Amino acid sequence: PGDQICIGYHANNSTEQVDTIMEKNVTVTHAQDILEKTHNGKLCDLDGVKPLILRDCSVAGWLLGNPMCDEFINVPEWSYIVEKASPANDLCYPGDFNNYEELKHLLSRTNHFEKIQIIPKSSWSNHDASSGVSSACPYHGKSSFFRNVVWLIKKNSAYPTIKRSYNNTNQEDLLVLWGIHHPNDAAEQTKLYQNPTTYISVGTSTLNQRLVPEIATRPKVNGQSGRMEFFWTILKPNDAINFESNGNFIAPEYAYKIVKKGDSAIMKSELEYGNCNTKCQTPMGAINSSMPFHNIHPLTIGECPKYVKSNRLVLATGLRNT
Amino acid sequence: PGDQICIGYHANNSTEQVDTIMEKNVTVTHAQDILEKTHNGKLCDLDGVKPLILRDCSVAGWLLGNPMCDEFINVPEWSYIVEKASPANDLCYPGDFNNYEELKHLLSRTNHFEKIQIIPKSSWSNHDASSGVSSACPYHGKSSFFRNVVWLIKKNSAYPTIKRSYNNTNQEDLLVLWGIHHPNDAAEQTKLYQNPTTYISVGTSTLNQRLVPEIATRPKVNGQSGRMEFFWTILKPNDAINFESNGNFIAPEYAYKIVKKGDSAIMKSELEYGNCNTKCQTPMGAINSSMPFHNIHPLTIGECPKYVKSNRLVLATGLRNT
Amino acid sequence: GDQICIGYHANNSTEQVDTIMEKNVTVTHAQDILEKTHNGKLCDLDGVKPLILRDCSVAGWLLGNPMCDEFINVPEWSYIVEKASPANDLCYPGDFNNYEELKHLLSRTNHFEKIQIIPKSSWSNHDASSGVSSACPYHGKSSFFRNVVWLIKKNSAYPTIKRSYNNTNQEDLLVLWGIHHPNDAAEQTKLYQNPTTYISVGTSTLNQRLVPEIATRPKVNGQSGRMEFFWTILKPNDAINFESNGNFIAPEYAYKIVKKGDSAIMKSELEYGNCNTKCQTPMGAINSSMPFHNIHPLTIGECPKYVKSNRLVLATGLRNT
Amino acid sequence: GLFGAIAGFIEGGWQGMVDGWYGYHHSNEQGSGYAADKESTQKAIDGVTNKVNSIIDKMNTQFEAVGREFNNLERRIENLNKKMEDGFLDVWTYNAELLVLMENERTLDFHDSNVKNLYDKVRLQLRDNAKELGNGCFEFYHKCDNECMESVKNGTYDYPQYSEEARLNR
Amino acid sequence: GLFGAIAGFIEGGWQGMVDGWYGYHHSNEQGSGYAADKESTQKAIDGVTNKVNSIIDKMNTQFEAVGREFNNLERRIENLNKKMEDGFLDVWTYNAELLVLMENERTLDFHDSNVKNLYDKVRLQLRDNAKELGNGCFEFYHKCDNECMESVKNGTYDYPQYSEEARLNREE
Amino acid sequence: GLFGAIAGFIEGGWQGMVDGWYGYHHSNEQGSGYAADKESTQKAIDGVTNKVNSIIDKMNTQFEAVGREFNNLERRIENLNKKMEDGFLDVWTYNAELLVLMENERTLDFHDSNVKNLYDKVRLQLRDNAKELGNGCFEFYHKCDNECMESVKNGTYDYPQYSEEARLNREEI
Ligand SMILES: *[C@@H]1O[C@H](CO)[C@@H](O)[C@H](O)[C@H]1NC(C)=O
Ligand SMILES: *[C@@H]1O[C@H](CO)[C@@H](O)[C@H](O)[C@H]1NC(C)=O
Ligand SMILES: *[C@@H]1O[C@H](CO)[C@@H](O)[C@H](O)[C@H]1NC(C)=O
Repeated sequence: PGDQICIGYHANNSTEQVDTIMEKNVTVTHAQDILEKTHNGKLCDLDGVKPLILRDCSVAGWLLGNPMCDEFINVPEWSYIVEKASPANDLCYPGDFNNYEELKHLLSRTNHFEKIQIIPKSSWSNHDASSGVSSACPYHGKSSFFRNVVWLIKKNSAYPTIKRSYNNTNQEDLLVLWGIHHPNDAAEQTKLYQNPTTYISVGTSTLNQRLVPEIATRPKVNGQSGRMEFFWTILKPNDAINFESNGNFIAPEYAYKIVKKGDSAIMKSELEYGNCNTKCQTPMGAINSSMPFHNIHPLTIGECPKYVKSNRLVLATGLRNT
Repeated sequence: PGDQICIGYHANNSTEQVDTIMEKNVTVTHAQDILEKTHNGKLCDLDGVKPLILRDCSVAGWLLGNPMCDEFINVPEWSYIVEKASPANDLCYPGDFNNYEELKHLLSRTNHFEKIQIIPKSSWSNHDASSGVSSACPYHGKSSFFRNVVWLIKKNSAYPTIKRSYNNTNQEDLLVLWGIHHPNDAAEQTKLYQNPTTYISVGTSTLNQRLVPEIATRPKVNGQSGRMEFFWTILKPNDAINFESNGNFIAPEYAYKIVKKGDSAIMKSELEYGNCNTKCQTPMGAINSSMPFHNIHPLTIGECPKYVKSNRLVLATGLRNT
Repeated sequence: GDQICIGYHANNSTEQVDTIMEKNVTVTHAQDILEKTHNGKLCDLDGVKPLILRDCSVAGWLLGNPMCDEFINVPEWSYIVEKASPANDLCYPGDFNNYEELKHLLSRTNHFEKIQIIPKSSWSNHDASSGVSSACPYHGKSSFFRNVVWLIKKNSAYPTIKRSYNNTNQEDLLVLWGIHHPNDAAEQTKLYQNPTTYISVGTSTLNQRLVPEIATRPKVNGQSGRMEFFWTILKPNDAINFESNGNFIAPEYAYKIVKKGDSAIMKSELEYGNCNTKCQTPMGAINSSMPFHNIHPLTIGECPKYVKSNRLVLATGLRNT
Repeated sequence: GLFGAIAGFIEGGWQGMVDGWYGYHHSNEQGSGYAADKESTQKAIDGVTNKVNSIIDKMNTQFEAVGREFNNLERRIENLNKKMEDGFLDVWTYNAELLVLMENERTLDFHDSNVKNLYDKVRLQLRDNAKELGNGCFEFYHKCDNECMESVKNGTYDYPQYSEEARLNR
Repeated sequence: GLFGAIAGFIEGGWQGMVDGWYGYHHSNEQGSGYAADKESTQKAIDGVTNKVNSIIDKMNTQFEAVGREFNNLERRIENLNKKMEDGFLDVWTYNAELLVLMENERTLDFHDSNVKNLYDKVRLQLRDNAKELGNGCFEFYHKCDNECMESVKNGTYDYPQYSEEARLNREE
Repeated sequence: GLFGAIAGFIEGGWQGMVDGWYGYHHSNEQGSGYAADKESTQKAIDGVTNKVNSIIDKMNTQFEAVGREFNNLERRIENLNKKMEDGFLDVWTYNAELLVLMENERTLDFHDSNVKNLYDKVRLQLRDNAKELGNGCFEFYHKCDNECMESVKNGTYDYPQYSEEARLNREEI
């Protein structure tokens, strides 16, 4: 006569908590954390492709060939590029890199740079190629210079007009670099290039420039009172570049085949290579997670969870615990 | 003894489906679609006002007067402007247009250009205003040039200094265009202009420029190693433009009165005129809809529904169906 | 006989909220969360007074327009107030190079202190006294910018200028200079003797050359000539080098950046309201407890969050009877 | 559903009620038939209509993409322009999709609640003068004519009227 | 509303109950009187308070517009700047207006639900010891003094204690 | 809760019922025990799984920040870049956090609603044949064997076939 059926619900030992609009820290029977909060603190390979870690070199230092940056004289295909906040080795000889940030961006659209010789250094018959060095650009305690460009000096009190051409007879776009030397005074202009009134003219199918050296005394930087200014162009397959100059010309020697284009990045990180592999990389370390969210760093590359700024994101799946 | 009343709800033969956060594809009894997924595939007038379709010409081709753009010699009021991704008829004589993107943006805030003559071709009595033509700009097999600008040559082996000015006494802002020619060598400089060292100077009450040609050795583009650089300014009512030059000057002949400013756009599309009317236009076609949303294309003009990336947007009005 | 009834509150209130499904619902208790009220005044921010430029523009102030002497020496500010179109800007007509970029730097500054970097009397080979214009009058007398010097040839000659200033101070330095653009070749020789001039400026990071651009131009403020002004930030221990054979508008005074911080350039026609606030808009100050306001998007200080709506009311009670 | 009425204790809907969303079905001596509850249906129409309008109105201040052009030395700002415009497109696509989803569920629950409230309106009106079958129907403990059946649809049903007949039957 | 209690089977609110949001009116031998239910009123105050603070907290980290200027050859980026700023402005306006709307409907229903729950708490305590009027009121089949009324409000009403007395009075 | 069942008219949950989220406790002449209602439990698991998935799917197109670099002459644009990226980052942070808060509330109500529906499912299936105890339990006015117990758990109960002995006991009790 005391037969009964009761209706009830699950309860358990769970301590996991969630929030609602109206109540905080509600204990529930089941819950799903959807936020990843950890990383391995290391710069890894991205799907089996090693990044380019420039260490103490900046991009300019790498591309122009600062003699301190000999590690990167020939670089293999990369997945991403890592640069420090303040690289030590930039323009050893002081000056300016024209449109540097635009080149940085193009570089983030690239995976591989194949270096090729376009104007051999032994090819300068009527100009001194070998004595264009500086204490501002030391190598092994000895005066040197950027490896990829040539600082031509007068030969036997003569600097004849240079007329050189190069045809891009390759199948890829070619990054070409050159520069100009701005001397400190009229006396340094004579001693280096003989002619007092000089120029550099550069022409491609899309480029037209005529540079005149700016002779002026500027504060010493790495011992140097003069400056150098660098320029770059993308030369398309079958287009030619023509140089003409009677002084102050920093000629190219090596250029870069853009052999592979794709989704790359310049990461700003003080970290170094971590000998690991990952599918998701941040500037702070790599992520290995099935979570839909993370709060490590906003700037990621690869197949990543979606970045959020919360400390906690826990979804209720079960019910209010007893 | 068996009298009855029952509480019940509607059911019908509707197969319209909605989604919820917990259940997808719920068959509902009344629904409302709020997304337009359809367009007519044509370019039309906006409220009776015809667009300017540039066909195979570009904005620069139109405004400079490329010989191959005579269809746009005098253009009526437009609603929007349509341009192809790669118009064939641009700068017939190779070179660049200075601040081209800013000019296009100003164009997108305009509906009506009226072309007026400011410096008659006949007024050049000490310069050659007839032989400034090129095989880079052919028309019916004859060497020509841009229609709105005059390429001035030396006459009787002489190029006297030019001093010309124009006061804008019209009620409207004036778009004034001019250029400079960069030859490929010092020989070409003398043959065209006589004077070895040249300039073009231009001054309004706000503008101050002095241009100097930059000689370099360049590949041929449309058969020409030379280059032309074009410039522009807005001439305010009651302001004057003063030109001075001793060579390399590409002088204005015609300018444009900005007679109507308003909402406009430079639409990028490979389509052409469809002989229709609409209130809402996309680069893919026109929309005729009472709907609040569409997913056709983000870049619209006129009274349009709001754009979303969705495939289906269906709102439940009725209840769950049996 | 005995009874118990269950029911709810009701009151006299007429306050109203909206739902998705019903507008204008009367409730017993509601909470407004939106400020619509400002005081219409430009006040101090946490007791720090703003810099109110009156009829002077930022350019007028920094260059030393003869009509802006009220601002030759300026104390620490909270924020800066500039009119939409000030009368006292570039008295001698021309341009301020990178002006907008300079204003942005100012919005990250609270304190400028003026110092002399090149004394006006140090120009022995150059006329430093006759570079004055009717375009920049003081009383009704021909004058010029105060912080910058217009050098003219001396004894029919203009020898090459070579100067160097070392920033021995602990603070960054705002350095200003200029170039004059004459109207014709004849004026060049008249003012500077040399036909082909240049100005070279150098720091350890800045490397620029200026060349005059001669052109025929309409009169602005009675002048067909133009002046273009340039600036740079000189870091502590860095030096600046000037080199010129003409057209140079030399610095005399520069600005020590003594305090960097959060600031703004506020566009407002209003003037000082002798008040103090925690939150300031270009239309007035906000004194509020609310989390939202709709006064103006551009604010400074501890402010509620700007929203465009005209009403925001949260229901707290229930449906009234 | 949340209120356990639609496809709950009332297993299905009626094809025979073309009159509205919610209503009644009566069986007595005079005959049988369907009828929609006028007041109940009209309130639910007003609510849904308002919801649809609130949804559209709130979206009238959406982001409008404008085409911009850049040269090939302006690739950084071009990229920034693209990312920002796509950003707002994505944000508003999310807002629209989520709002529709969430309010669909509320619309379904809203109808469920209206049926539940209609059933309770009848139950509290009839008290013990009728039997609760547990399927949405009420069997009367007295004979209720068509005039009596309209009094329950109208709300004004007299309980101290049929108190006698129903009392002695149980 | 959604739960059928407020403006439903209880047709109106009580002007005479100033003590709280929900409560009771009881009339026995010792006179009538309004009284608030403290357990459910405090629960509602706590809920509503938390909701308000939650809305304000979600909006403390929200877009702040900064003034930037441009020259006449920088129209594209000036147009971009303006469009960027107005865009976040509109997005945050939308979020705030929509949050307020959605929560207001929920606050209303929350109250409705509390009222019904309070009513059911009494109904499930009393069972057949009282008659269910059908308008939120219960007629006692026995005599219920002030201390008995308090056990109803306390949630400690002793059903077995009064069931026999209720059974007999009812059967008449 | 919104539906008055979980921590409501049913005071606490059962540590003894590990078979699912909602269910029954029976007690008769042949022993007592716990059994979960598989149907309503599965109905709830599917709803929750789908809710989790649609939350994840709706964030699939959220803002992805790209690092850009600017020089000392591009401070306005560098500042524009930072405020816009942080802008989308704050927006999506709000969307994620607010959606989880709102749905967490709706989930707890969902479970509450389901317990209340299951309770009502039995309630109307028993009619007066049994007695509402007011705590989630029904006391039968008749003998209810294990197959009678699994009759209401299966959802297929005979009200008329039991109304005989039930009415007899109820009239006397
Ligand atoms: C919620 O509980 C946590 C314990 O993890 C505590 O840190 C936090 O302060 C609590 N928050 C509130 C609002 O009580
Ligand atoms: C919903 O069913 C429809 C059938 O038209 C189909 O479009 C959709 O993919 C189905 N979705 C799911 C989630 O079952
Ligand atoms: C709400 O009531 C106000 C009273 O001030 C009125 O102005 C407004 O039109 C009403 N809105 C609607 C949607 O009825």
